[PDB]
Amino acid sequence: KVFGRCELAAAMKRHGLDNYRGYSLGNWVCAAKFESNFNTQATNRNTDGSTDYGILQINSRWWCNDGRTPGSRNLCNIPCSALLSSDITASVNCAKKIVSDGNGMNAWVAWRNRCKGTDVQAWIRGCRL
Ligand SMILES: [Cl-]
Repeated sequence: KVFGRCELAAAMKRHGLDNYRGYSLGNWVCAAKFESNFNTQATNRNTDGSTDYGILQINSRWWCNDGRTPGSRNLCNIPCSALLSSDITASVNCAKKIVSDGNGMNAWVAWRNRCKGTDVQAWIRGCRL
């Protein structure tokens, strides 16, 4: 599923991401835009052989099991394919664990490089929330 901008914002808000650990909703929508272009089916392979999955590009090196990243962890306790669902519940619940781990949203490279320190409220402007 390729989300619309406001559609995703409303889904994220419903799942408790707005101001989660101090990160306003705009931060999450911006991250998803630049990580996956709002596409739940996005995958990208990393140099180390791990793979990033889904709308928030969660990495199989630490967070999910894909059966092909030897010596990796599965901290969210889910198969990586669960992160590709049109239902964002699994991605959100795992993201909540990631952002709580001490490094905040800096875990997401595209957030650090393209959202951090910008006017992120622009990403939810005009949305019925
Ligand atoms: Cl933080």
